[PDB]
Amino acid sequence: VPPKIPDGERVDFDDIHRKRVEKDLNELQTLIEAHFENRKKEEEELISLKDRIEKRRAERAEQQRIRNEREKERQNR
Amino acid sequence: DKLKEAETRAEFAERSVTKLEKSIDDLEDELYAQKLKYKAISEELDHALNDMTSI
Amino acid sequence: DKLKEAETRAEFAERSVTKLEKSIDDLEDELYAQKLKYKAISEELDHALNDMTSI
Repeated sequence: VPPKIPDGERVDFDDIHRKRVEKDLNELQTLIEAHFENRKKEEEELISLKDRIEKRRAERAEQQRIRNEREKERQNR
Repeated sequence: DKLKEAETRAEFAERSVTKLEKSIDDLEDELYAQKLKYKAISEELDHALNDMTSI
Repeated sequence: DKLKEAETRAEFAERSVTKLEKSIDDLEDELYAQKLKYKAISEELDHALNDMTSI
């Protein structure tokens, strides 16, 4: 015989609605908030840190220019 | 006698640091500019998303 | 004598060269990671545009 489904009572089509209710709204909110928090945390902090890097490398590179000048005064005698 | 040999050693070595310095500067500026590009394109989208959030 | 003024700078050069190589390598790695992230953002936007494209 085919699989004789045993005699129960119910149910269906409430589960699909239940599954959709969470995803459509709460998942949307938490996902968009995760996007926002990730953007805010990463982009601004790292761009500020990298402009800090740019100014520090400017300082170090100018210091090395001065080192080159003094080295070519003490060397080219 | 290590005099001339070590002098050549220093002569070859010290220029390499300067060779790497300019490359580091160029690549750091490239990375920083690209990160700026991403953040510029990302802020508009995230702001529209904040507008998108429940109208 | 004349050897020490050369040995000092010679050893000055080695660690500096290694540190510069490490820094440029790590910066390049960060740059490539950011490039992949940027391409991914473009991919997400373009996939949205291509999927919706009016229905």
